[PDB]
Amino acid sequence: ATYQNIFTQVQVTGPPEMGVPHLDGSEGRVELTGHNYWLGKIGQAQIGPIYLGLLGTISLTFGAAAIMIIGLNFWAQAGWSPQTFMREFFWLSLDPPGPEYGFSPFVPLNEGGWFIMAGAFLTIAVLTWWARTYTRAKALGMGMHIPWAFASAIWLFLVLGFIRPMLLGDWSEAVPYGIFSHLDWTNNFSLRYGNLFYNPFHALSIVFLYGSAVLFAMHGATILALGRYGGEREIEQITDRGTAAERGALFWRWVMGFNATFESIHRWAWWFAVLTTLTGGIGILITGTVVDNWYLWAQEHYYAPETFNYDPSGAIAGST
Amino acid sequence: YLTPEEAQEIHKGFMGTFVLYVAIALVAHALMWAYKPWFG
Amino acid sequence: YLTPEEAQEIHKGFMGTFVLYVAIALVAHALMWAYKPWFG
Amino acid sequence: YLTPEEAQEIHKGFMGTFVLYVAIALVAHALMWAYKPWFG
Amino acid sequence: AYIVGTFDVAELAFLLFFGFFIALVFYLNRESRREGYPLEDEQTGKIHPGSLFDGDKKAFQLPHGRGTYVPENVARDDINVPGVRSFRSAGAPWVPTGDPMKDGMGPAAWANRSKYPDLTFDGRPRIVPIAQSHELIIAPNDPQLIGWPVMAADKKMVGKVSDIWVDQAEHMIRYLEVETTTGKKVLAPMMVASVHGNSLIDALLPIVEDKPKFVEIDAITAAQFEDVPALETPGIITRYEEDRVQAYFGGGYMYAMPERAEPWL
Amino acid sequence: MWRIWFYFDIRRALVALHVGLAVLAFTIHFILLSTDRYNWLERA
Amino acid sequence: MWRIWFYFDIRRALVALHVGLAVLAFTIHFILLSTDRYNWLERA
Amino acid sequence: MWRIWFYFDIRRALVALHVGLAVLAFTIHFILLSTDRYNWLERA
Amino acid sequence: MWRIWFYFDIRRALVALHVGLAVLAFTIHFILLSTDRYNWLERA
Amino acid sequence: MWRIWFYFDIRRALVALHVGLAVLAFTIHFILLSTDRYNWLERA
Amino acid sequence: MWRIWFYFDIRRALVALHVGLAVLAFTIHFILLSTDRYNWLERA
Amino acid sequence: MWRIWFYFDIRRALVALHVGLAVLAFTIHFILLSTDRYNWLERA
Amino acid sequence: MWRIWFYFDIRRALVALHVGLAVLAFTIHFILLSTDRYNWLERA
Amino acid sequence: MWRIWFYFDIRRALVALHVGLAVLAFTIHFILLSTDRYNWLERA
Amino acid sequence: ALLSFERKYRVRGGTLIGGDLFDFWVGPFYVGFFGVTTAISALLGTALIFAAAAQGPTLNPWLISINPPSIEAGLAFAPLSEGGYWQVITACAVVAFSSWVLRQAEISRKLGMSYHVPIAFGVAVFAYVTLNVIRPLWMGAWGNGFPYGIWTHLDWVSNVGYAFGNFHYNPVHMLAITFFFTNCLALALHGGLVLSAVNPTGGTDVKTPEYEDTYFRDFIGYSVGTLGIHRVGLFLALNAGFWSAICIVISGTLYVGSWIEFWDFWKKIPIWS
Amino acid sequence: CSGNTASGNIAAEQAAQEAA
Ligand code: BCL
Ligand code: BCL
Ligand code: BCL
Ligand code: BCL
Ligand SMILES: CC[C@H]1c2cc3[nH]c4c(c3C)C(=O)[C@H](C(=O)OC)c4c3nc(cc4[nH]c(cc(n2)[C@@H]1C)c(C(C)=O)c4C)[C@@H](C)[C@@H]3CCC(=O)OC/C=C(/C)CCC[C@H](C)CCC[C@H](C)CCCC(C)C
Ligand SMILES: COC1=C(OC)C(=O)C(C/C=C(\C)CC/C=C(\C)CC/C=C(/C)CC/C=C(/C)CC/C=C(/C)CC/C=C(\C)CC/C=C(\C)CCC=C(C)C)=C(C)C1=O
Ligand SMILES: COC(C)(C)C/C=C/C(C)=C/C=C/C(C=O)=C/C=C/C(C)=C/C=C/C=C(C)/C=C/C=C(C)/C=C/C1=C(C)C[C@@H](O)CC1(C)C
Ligand SMILES: COC(C)(C)C/C=C/C(C)=C/C=C/C(C=O)=C/C=C/C(C)=C/C=C/C=C(C)/C=C/C=C(C)/C=C/C1=C(C)C[C@@H](O)CC1(C)C
Ligand SMILES: COC(C)(C)C/C=C/C(C)=C/C=C/C(C=O)=C/C=C/C(C)=C/C=C/C=C(C)/C=C/C=C(C)/C=C/C1=C(C)C[C@@H](O)CC1(C)C
Ligand SMILES: COC(C)(C)CCC/C(C)=C/C=C/C(C)=C/C=C/C(C)=C/C=C\C=C(C)\C=C\C=C(C)\C=C\C=C(/C)CCCC(C)(C)OC
Ligand SMILES: [Fe+3]
Repeated sequence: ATYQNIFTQVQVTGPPEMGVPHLDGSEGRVELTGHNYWLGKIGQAQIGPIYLGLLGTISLTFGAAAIMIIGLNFWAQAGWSPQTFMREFFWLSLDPPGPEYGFSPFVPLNEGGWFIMAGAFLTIAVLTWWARTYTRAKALGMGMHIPWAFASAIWLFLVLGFIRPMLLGDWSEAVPYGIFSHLDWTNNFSLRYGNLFYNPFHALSIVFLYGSAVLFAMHGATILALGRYGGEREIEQITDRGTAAERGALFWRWVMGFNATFESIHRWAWWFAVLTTLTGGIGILITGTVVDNWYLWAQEHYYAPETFNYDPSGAIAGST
Repeated sequence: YLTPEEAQEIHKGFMGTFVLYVAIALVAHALMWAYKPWFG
Repeated sequence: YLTPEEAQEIHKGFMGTFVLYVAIALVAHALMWAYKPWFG
Repeated sequence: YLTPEEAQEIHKGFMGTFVLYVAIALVAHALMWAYKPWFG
Repeated sequence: AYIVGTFDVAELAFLLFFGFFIALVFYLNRESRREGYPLEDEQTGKIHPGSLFDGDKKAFQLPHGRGTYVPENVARDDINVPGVRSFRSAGAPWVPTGDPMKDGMGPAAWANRSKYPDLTFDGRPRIVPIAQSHELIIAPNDPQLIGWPVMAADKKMVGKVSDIWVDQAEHMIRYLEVETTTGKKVLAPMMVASVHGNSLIDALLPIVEDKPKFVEIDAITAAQFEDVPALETPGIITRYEEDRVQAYFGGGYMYAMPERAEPWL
Repeated sequence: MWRIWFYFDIRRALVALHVGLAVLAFTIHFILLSTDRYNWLERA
Repeated sequence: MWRIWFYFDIRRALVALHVGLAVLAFTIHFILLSTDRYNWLERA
Repeated sequence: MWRIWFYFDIRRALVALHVGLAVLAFTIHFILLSTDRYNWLERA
Repeated sequence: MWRIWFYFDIRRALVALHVGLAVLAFTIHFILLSTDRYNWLERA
Repeated sequence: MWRIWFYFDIRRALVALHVGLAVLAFTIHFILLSTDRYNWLERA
Repeated sequence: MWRIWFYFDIRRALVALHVGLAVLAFTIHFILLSTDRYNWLERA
Repeated sequence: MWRIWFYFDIRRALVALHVGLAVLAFTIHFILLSTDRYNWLERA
Repeated sequence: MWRIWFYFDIRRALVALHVGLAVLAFTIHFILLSTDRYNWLERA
Repeated sequence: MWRIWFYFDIRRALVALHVGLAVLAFTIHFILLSTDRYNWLERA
Repeated sequence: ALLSFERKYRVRGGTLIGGDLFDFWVGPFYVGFFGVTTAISALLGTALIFAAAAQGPTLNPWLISINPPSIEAGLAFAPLSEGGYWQVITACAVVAFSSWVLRQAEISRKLGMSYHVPIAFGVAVFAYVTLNVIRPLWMGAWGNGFPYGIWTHLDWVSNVGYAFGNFHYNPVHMLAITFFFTNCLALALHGGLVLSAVNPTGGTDVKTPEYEDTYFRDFIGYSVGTLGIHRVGLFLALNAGFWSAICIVISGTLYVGSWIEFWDFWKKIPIWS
Repeated sequence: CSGNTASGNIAAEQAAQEAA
């Protein structure tokens, strides 16, 4: 009876749109296009076309090399058995070199050399993907907000994989390539350094991840509720204020006493998302290098609880 | 304000209130110093 | 602003209050140095 | 600015304040060197 | 690990980020103040001074040679609204004096948008009837919607669908043209139109069902369809006209029937 | 001097000044309360 | 040096300068409080 | 040399220069504070 | 035969070829550095 | 001086003042209740 | 004094006053219930 | 007094009052159930 | 008095009343089940 | 038979064939290097 | 009527309960009947938080902890100093959150919008209710709820997680974490794309949605569109919240033991072992 | 909340369950 703007009732199909012309020297888009009816129910049904310049070629080739290295090490770990591969996939892992190697770049291949090679190729692929997003933004005359948002995640990735192990002089501090193995690394990292809950930057990164979930929920709900007035056409609302922008501002002003604009809300969202990984990388980098016991550090700063503040024995006993 | 007259009136009121505030704070700080000095 | 004259007046006021602020800070620093020197 | 003479005036101001700032920094660094040298 | 006294590197980094985040919050508030500010008094309409932390105005370089926007220079709404306060207080609501849908009060209010149509990146009108689009067609397995009956909020059949308006940029249906019983053609937003007889679950269900294929618009009644704002030029709709039509239909969820404005109790 | 009011709105300036003063005063009072030397509530 | 007022709005410049001075002076006072040599509250 | 003012706006250049100088000076001062040889607050 | 260049742009082909050569050469040099027999930097 | 009401609306000023007074009074009463010296409910 | 009604409407004022009175009364009653001295329900 | 009905509608006020009375009665009954003196269900 | 039904819809009132009665009855039955004295299923 | 090129575009076919052959050759060389019998770099 | 366009929108109607009784504003805030209920419940909850804190070992806001009753107390209403304060604050929080949802619904009705925001927030309300109401009820004791303390509920999270070995091995926990990470990536992408569209470089004009489509097709070969991105973001956030609630509700009630041992089911599948 | 008291529940857990 009432349309809720969740699924597109009637889809419009036509010739594929190949994109606006580039303002720089670009090689030309690879015109491989498709159409998915079920994606058109939620968003746009068009698949493609794609752009494959120098940066895309480098990124794809080096990432394929790294993924092939990890997968072939998984196959060797499984004894080349497809059934063992399937059975132990979650437990297969390409592990970093042991502590006896320090941060040496020369490790035997089966003892960590493949790990270092895969890390190098993955880093090359990620950096070239960032350069590709920068050049794609530049070719259309657009801003560099997405490159900086990606740079924040890359900062966390590089701190996890290279920068922190380099500063500690220990390859064994790096994250292994595996499904359950990198979760085990996460848990062990929390265990050896006291308790990562008491890292203030881990708490800040959690604050920003939670707040980004909150912000996307609120913003998506507001925009979909404003579909009756063209809320999703945000570019035009920003450059020509309509009743959708006014209603969106007034809803949140009446709810919580303050509001953003159709442009300011996206700045809020961008900053929350960026700050998540920025604070995460900062907190990980200082762990072990600066602070070795975060619970002790919290005790020194009067925010570490004791049993006389709260005793969790009952909660443990209930969960057994 | 825009006119110099209202600006001077505003400044006069602000200065009077500031002087009273500083006098009260000075009395309180003198009492605290006679009670528990923080220099020595 | 645009007129150089009011810019000069603004500079006069800014310089006067800056000099007062710096003199107060200098007195405070002289007192602190006489109390607890940090170079020696 | 577009007109060259404004560029010379801006350059004069910038170099004057830069020289003063560098002289202050040089005096501070010389005092630190006399206090605690970092080469030896 | 200590820098001096009890000060350490981690504490210094945390304090630096705390100060940066306070500055970022101030900047975000400054950005959020660009629309609708400064504030004004509820009764007299007296404009407030303005924030001490505001900077310069923002200017948007519009495409298609439309100039600059400058959202801080958008004209303030008229203080005299077609309504009267329920009680004399700064927080009382306004009861519309006449027809809220025609006068634009509450959910039926509209903004003073640009009086020219939105354009594609190459300068063609963005929202056009599907015949004027560049080879844009309805999905063959999707409802055709042409000639289907239209149901109003009072369950009356106001008319039928005579045309479909699509967005040439986003490839989406934006408006349905409805020819009423009197023969007048009006635009209805696709976001207020429920299509019946095309349920995914019903298609999955292994049934032979002759469900009636029609379009239901529960925002406004059948009579109100005769007061939908019209277009100045056929085949073209401006931003102002889009806002007018969307506001007229959106305000019906409160104003189509009196009971829609009453509490459940 | 008085010319400062040609550039600052008195309402905004007063509100900001008093917000800052409130933050400062509460910070100082809490710091004093947290010290055993200057705490005036726990002991007689 | 008055020509700087041709390039910067006086209100914004003053607000930014005072905010920076406040932040810097709070930082210095907090650093001094965190040292035993210069702490002036914990002990007599 | 003065031709540099035909290529860079004076306000933006001055603001960026002073921000960079502030960050560098604070970094150097904090690094000096962390060292035992150059800390000037811990001991007499 | 030269006719291969009637179906593949020489620029794209050269870019892909040199990217592949770069990956191969880096892999081989890394593998050689991984072995004590061929490592030319660890010892004399 | 009465002229303060030419710059501050009495309705907004009184509401802001009383909300602040409430929060401050509740804070002070809660702080006093926490201390055993000033707690007036736990013992006779 | 009656002129307070020239600035505050009776409806919103009464609603806010009774919300605050309810909150305060419940808070005080709960605080009294939490103490052994003033708990009127647990013992005879 | 009866004039209170000139500012508040009986139909809505009755609903609000009965909701409040329900919540209050449930709170009081649950508080009574939590005390051994007045609990009427756990023991005979 | 049937005057009530002039101001309250009988359908909405009945739905709300029955929802409230259902919740109250389920709450009371669960509370009775929770106690050993009144539990009618665990023991003979 | 040459008619296979009526149904298959040779640009796509060549790209896919050369990618697959590179992956296969890398896999075979990796497997050989992983075995002690066929490793040619670990020992003389 | 503070904003320059606000006055025409401030009309009567759209309330679910109360009608004209509480249909007014206080500053920027709309009140309504559910605003009155929200104010009462939230103020009472805050006041009781601080009243229980004043009875506790400290008033340090980091270390304040309002704790639930002991597990031995079961599901009974405890004395206020022995966990009853926590129970009353939990009831107040539930009432406040439900009233917030209903006030959002009333405000949506007043502005001619659908109920997307109240439902989206009700997902998080359901997550909280699962954490501190449903799970303790299923487990049989209020002592299973997390404390009302800024740093002690992190201790509750840590200890509950380690009571199951490694909580990373909960598969619903994996799904919720994946939804959270994908949401944050999507929010970064959406904010960046909108900002880059409205803040161009090189002196170019403000872009059209065709430019956003072109950018994301040149980037990763697919663009979801302006409506699709908001739909997908709402889906991701709501799924993250809902699956968080599901993952916590099943641990300790349906699944008891080490979550690591659960994955022994995968190794026993006869296809590969 | 149940119809029992916290003291009764604790006594039942101690004596009837943990003591016998
Ligand atoms: C026992 C477990 C520990 C714990 C140990 C850790 C450790 C260790 C870390 C975190 C980190 C985080 N923790 Mg934790 N954490 C705990 C409990 C929690 C709880 C909770 C109980 O509710 C929450 C909400 C969190 C939340 C968080 C996040 C806020 C943060 C990482 C978010 C992120 O950016 O995504 C992850 C995003 C990235 C990793 C960026 C990735 C971008 C790159 C470029 C992607 C490359 C992909 C590649 C091209 C794809 C192909 C690859 C090939 C197939 C190989 N933790 C407890 C205390 N947590 C991280 C952090 O930064 O915090 C300080 C971190 O390192
Ligand atoms: C050891 C401490 C002594 C004590 C020593 C003192 C001293 C000394 C003083 C007081 C003062 C006050 N004491 Mg006493 N007082 C004690 C115990 C109590 C108890 C109790 C436990 O039952 C109560 C109810 C009070 C009550 C009061 C107030 C009547 C008065 C503060 C006036 C005021 O402006 O409030 C502030 C509240 C408002 C301005 C708002 C109006 C409140 C209405 C009901 C709305 C409530 C708001 C709601 C609860 C929450 C909203 C919060 C925010 C608005 C968001 N005292 C104990 C016995 N008391 C002060 C006084 O006399 O001032 C004139 C004072 O100087
Ligand atoms: C003990 C085993 C012997 C050995 C036994 C054999 C046998 C038997 C054969 C070879 C063959 C080859 N050997 Mg051999 N070979 C050995 C060691 C080496 C070493 C080395 C580092 O020591 C190198 C560089 C090579 C090189 C080669 C190739 C020239 C050739 C396989 C290419 C191919 O099949 O085309 C497939 C690839 C393409 C058509 C396109 C690839 C072009 C791109 C630009 C080059 C990059 C390739 C690289 C794998 C890319 C990595 C990125 C991926 C995404 C992973 N061999 C050892 C010493 N070798 C085969 C041959 O002679 O011709 C077929 C063959 O039959
Ligand atoms: C040792 C710790 C364990 C662990 C044990 C647990 C346990 C136990 C739990 C989780 C839960 C979560 N964990 Mg875990 N978790 C671990 C490691 C991680 C890592 C990581 C990188 O290592 C990550 C990303 C996570 C992430 C997550 C999320 C999936 C989830 C928390 C989000 C959530 O619940 O939202 C949902 C949102 C809410 C519940 C909040 C609702 C908000 C309410 C309605 C509004 C509040 C209003 C407020 C009062 C207003 C005041 C504001 C102003 C004052 C006005 N965990 C490790 C292995 N994890 C929790 C979960 O899934 O359950 C829900 C869960 O209980
Ligand atoms: C999709 C699920 C996600 C989500 C959704 C989201 N959040 C939302 C919304 C949406 C769509 C709103 O519309 C709503 C809003 O209006 O924001 C402005 C809101 C909101 N999300 C909020 C918080 C929040 N959301 C959280 C989580 C999430 N929000 C999710 C991950 C978190 C986490 C992870 O913990 C926080 C803290 C608030 C900013 C706001 C809800 C406002 C509200 O509830 O108003 C009531 C008024 C009050 C004054 C609060 C009640 C006071 C209590 C009675 C006292 C305190 C009791 C509390 C239990 C103490 C315990 C605290 C300790 C744990 C420290
Ligand atoms: C595009 O459209 C959009 C916008 O603008 C157009 C947006 O603004 C927004 C909103 C987003 C933002 C402004 C960004 C910032 C938001 C963030 C970080 C998330 C929310 C988190 C926060 C900490 C914000 C604050 C949250 C709160 C709940 C504060 C609430 C505070 C108060 C005082 C509420 C008071 C109101 C009531 C209790 C109800 C009414 C009752 C009364 C007035 C009481 C009356 C009685 C008495 C006694 C006074 C969105 C989502 C959007 O999509
Ligand atoms: C680390 O932190 C610790 C440990 C605390 C150590 C460090 C502490 C530090 C660094 C503190 C620094 C503090 C500081 C650093 O400047 C403070 C400055 C305070 C100042 C300048 C206060 C000034 C107050 C002025 C007041 C109250 C004026 C009020 C005027 C009023 C209300 C006038 C009203 C008016 C009237 C009557 C009539 C109308 O016609 C016109 C009108 C005008 C409307
Ligand atoms: C690592 O960190 C530690 C440990 C701290 C070590 C390092 C510390 C470091 C690196 C510190 C560096 C500090 C620094 C590095 O430059 C500081 C500079 C400070 C300066 C330049 C202060 C200047 C102050 C000027 C003031 C207050 C002027 C006020 C003027 C006013 C209010 C004028 C008002 C006016 C008046 C009357 C009349 C009107 O007509 C016109 C108008 C104008 C309106
Ligand atoms: C760390 O924290 C702790 C531990 C607590 C320590 C620190 C505590 C600190 C720093 C506290 C600082 C407090 C402080 C720092 O200034 C307080 C100031 C309080 C003041 C100024 C209170 C003033 C109250 C004035 C009142 C109530 C006036 C009411 C007037 C009314 C209602 C008039 C109404 C009217 C009437 C009749 C007639 C109409 O015709 C006109 C109209 C006008 C409508
Ligand atoms: C089907 O079979 C085939 C083989 C065809 C395909 C197989 C595909 C499969 C099964 C692949 C599976 C892959 C999986 C499961 C991977 C999972 C990975 C996870 C979960 C990783 C998590 C985190 C990883 C991080 C953070 C890694 C970071 C690494 C970095 C940043 C490394 C940097 C290294 C550098 C810069 C190289 C330095 C080189 C040096 C020092 C020599 O010189 C500078
Ligand atoms: Fe958006």
